[PDB]
Amino acid sequence: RVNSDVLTVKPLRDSVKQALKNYFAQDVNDLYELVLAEVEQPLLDMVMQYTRGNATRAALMMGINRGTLRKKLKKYGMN
Amino acid sequence: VLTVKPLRDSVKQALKNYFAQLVNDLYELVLAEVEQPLLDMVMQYTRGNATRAALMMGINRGTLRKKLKKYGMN
Repeated sequence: RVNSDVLTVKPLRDSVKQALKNYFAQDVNDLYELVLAEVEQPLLDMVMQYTRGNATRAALMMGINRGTLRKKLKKYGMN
Repeated sequence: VLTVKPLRDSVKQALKNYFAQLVNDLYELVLAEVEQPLLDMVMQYTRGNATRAALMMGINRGTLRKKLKKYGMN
């Protein structure tokens, strides 16, 4: 049913659901971007700490190329 | 807007726990754990109406149905 259960905070998906439930409880036209930004930022931050700042190693671990990683970091002013 | 307090703090903690347990698919791995529940919640909110769900998410209907298919939710 679900891809993996290695991300736990108690799956991370449950935290996403609760956040959305509380979000809906309080019109929208950018919910995907809203969520994507909220998840990419901490992901990039944690991956860069794990690879001690090595951008190539972070891209490899993420499964994306260096240019894509640079673009994302840039987007969040993490460059 | 997304809190549990902000959602990003839960993402960060989950990644800390995961790394301590240790890869070349971390992005898709995380995206799958976040997209599936988002798709579940929005489809639930709109009672399974793809047009309304896509409009709320800011993506076209074609992209929504592709994601749903990707995760075998269709």
